[PDB]
Amino acid sequence: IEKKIVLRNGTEAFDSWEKPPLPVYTQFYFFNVTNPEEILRGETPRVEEVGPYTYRELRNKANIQFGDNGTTISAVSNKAYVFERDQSVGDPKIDLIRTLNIPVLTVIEWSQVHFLREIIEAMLKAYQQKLFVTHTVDELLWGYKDEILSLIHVFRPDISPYFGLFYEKNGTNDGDYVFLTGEDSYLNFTKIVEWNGKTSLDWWITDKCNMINGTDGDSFHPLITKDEVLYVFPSDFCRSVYITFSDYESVQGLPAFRYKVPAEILANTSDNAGFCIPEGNCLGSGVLNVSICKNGAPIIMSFPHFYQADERFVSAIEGMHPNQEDHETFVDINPLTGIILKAAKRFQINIYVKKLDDFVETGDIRTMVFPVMYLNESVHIDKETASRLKSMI
Ligand SMILES: *[C@@H]1O[C@H](CO)[C@@H](O[C@@H]2O[C@H](CO)[C@@H](O[C@@H]3O[C@H](CO)[C@@H](O)[C@H](O[C@H]4O[C@H](CO)[C@@H](O)[C@H](O)[C@@H]4O[C@@H]4O[C@H](CO)[C@@H](O)[C@H](O)[C@H]4NC(C)=O)[C@@H]3O)[C@H](O)[C@H]2NC(C)=O)[C@H](O)[C@H]1NC(C)=O
Ligand SMILES: *[C@@H]1O[C@H](CO)[C@@H](O[C@@H]2O[C@H](CO)[C@@H](O[C@@H]3O[C@H](CO)[C@@H](O)[C@H](O[C@H]4O[C@H](CO)[C@@H](O)[C@H](O)[C@@H]4O)[C@@H]3O)[C@H](O)[C@H]2NC(C)=O)[C@H](O)[C@H]1NC(C)=O
Ligand SMILES: *[C@@H]1O[C@H](CO)[C@@H](O[C@@H]2O[C@H](CO)[C@@H](O[C@@H]3O[C@H](CO)[C@@H](O)[C@H](O)[C@@H]3O)[C@H](O)[C@H]2NC(C)=O)[C@H](O)[C@H]1NC(C)=O
Ligand SMILES: *[C@@H]1O[C@H](CO)[C@@H](O[C@@H]2O[C@H](CO)[C@@H](O)[C@H](O)[C@H]2NC(C)=O)[C@H](O)[C@H]1NC(C)=O
Ligand SMILES: *[C@@H]1O[C@H](CO)[C@@H](O[C@@H]2O[C@H](CO)[C@@H](O)[C@H](O)[C@H]2NC(C)=O)[C@H](O)[C@H]1NC(C)=O
Ligand SMILES: *[C@@H]1O[C@H](CO)[C@@H](O)[C@H](O)[C@H]1NC(C)=O
Ligand SMILES: *[C@@H]1O[C@H](CO)[C@@H](O)[C@H](O)[C@H]1NC(C)=O
Repeated sequence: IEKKIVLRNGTEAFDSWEKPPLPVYTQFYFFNVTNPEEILRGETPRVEEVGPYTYRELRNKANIQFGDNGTTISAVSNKAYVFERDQSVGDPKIDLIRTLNIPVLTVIEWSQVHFLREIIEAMLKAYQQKLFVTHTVDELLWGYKDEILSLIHVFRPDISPYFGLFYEKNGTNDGDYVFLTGEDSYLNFTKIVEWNGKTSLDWWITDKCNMINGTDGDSFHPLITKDEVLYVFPSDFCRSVYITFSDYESVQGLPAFRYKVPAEILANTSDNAGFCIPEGNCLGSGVLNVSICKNGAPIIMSFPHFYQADERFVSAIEGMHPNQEDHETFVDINPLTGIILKAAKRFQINIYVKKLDDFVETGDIRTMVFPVMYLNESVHIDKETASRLKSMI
């Protein structure tokens, strides 16, 4: 039967859930701020966009121990990145990107205390710290030592000196999971239950919001059918998300189910309500306040070029051009096995920024959600393993 797919030792199904066959590609795109001065003086930001910077991923999920008479399994998804100079636009070490200096933006919200605002302000004046800063693509991505964080270490050592969009994340995991193997049913295959032992999320408001649904996102149960809707829990995005059925496609050799990410997921609605930390005050349709799970930094997740978000957002930054073709997030699954064939995962990263009279560095700047960069986590199935799947099916 089609019940050949479960996590059990040695089986072809489980086999590659350990080391997957697929050359997954992550591509970074940065927003270069071309009129930083005027941004401060109060104009509308003008950005240019540089990318792709393409890394190839190495995925191995280790630290495995089974349990509960064979119905559960625990591991960590481990992930690393290899830079390809040919398939990227330029060299991440050579090329420069001018953009927000987040450590200062962060230590500014990190100060909720009046004497802290006072003192932490003194720092920026004396150290000659500006709001907009120029770094190398490699630096922003991976790490650079900031003059400001360097100090905070000498005081409050728990805080790391370095900063990078991904810092200390090359070769590490997104945390320790436990997946329900497909024994108890074919439906609960590679579904998630306990993440760091947390059987629900702590930091949203409503229980619905806090809940953990669906797979890790690299796979689904067999018999995916046109009507039914799929749940996914990407870690870096901080919430449980779901996809809907679009249409029938053929990718490489196989039949496929096109699944996009529907609008009702990121909008202002009674269902999505509990994701607004200000007790029911929402930022708008199409963005997320991730500032809780990002350590308290002013971070806003969104879709590339604000796609699916209230036009009032696309309006705030000139140089934004969302189109469904480039900026959506689809996935193409095999309706029988629940295997992912053609998939492109695209989300953005923004810093919430507004004027502050206490801090001279923020100047007259507009109150807005300000984009730093976005990425495409893609994948494509080659010819060699297309036949092998056509075989097994
Ligand atoms: C990861 O995510 C990013 C997106 O965020 C992807 O990068 C994008 O890739 C797109 C294509 O995959 C690029 O889009 C192209 O942009 C060109 C101009 O910049 C434009 O000329 C292209 O338009 C053609 O393709 C369309 C189909 O997409 C057609 O409808 C259109 O008419 C053009 O197609 C040709 O048309 C002529 C007639 O005019 C025909 O004679 C040709 O035969 C047609 N050829 C084809 C193939 O149709 C297209 O819009 C986009 O620029 C790029 N953006 C960035 C920022 O990188 C990544 O690819 C994605 N995944 C991976 C794995 O990289
Ligand atoms: C993102 O935007 C930023 C800001 O606009 C941009 O940074 C700038 O990059 C240029 C090069 O592309 C840097 O210009 C250099 O500056 C040094 C002095 O600081 C000069 O010595 C250099 O002179 C050369 O210029 C010509 C070649 O470019 C030659 O004719 C000449 O003989 C020299 O070889 C050069 O002008 C500039 O310093 C930065 N600006 C800042 C503030 O860092 C960045 O390049 C953009 N990124 C992308 C990917 O487009
Ligand atoms: C995104 O979410 C963050 C939380 O992660 C929001 O920050 C929170 O803002 C509220 C104000 O609505 C703060 O509440 C008040 O703080 C003061 C000072 O401590 C206190 O005396 C009041 O009683 C009240 O609790 C709250 O402190 C703050 N939370 C954190 C963790 O900083 C933020 O406003 C959201 N961003 C946007 C753009 O909406
Ligand atoms: C992330 O770490 C990996 C693994 O350490 C790096 O990839 C490899 O390791 C060294 C790096 O100097 C070199 O042998 C090659 O670059 C890689 N070899 C193999 C076999 O993969 C990778 O460079 C790191 N990525 C970043 C952006 O730092
Ligand atoms: C997590 O999963 C549950 C069930 O899949 C989602 O709650 C369902 O929501 C729909 C529409 O909101 C209702 O028609 C169902 O009755 C609900 N079922 C249950 C069991 O609650 C919940 O929305 C999901 N949460 C997130 C954050 O995705
Ligand atoms: C697994 O799916 C079946 C199908 O409805 C359900 O009976 C069972 O409760 C699911 N597992 C858990 C832990 O709920
Ligand atoms: C979101 O919608 C609710 C009513 O559905 C409204 O009370 C709230 O103020 C809205 N928030 C925004 C940011 O539009």
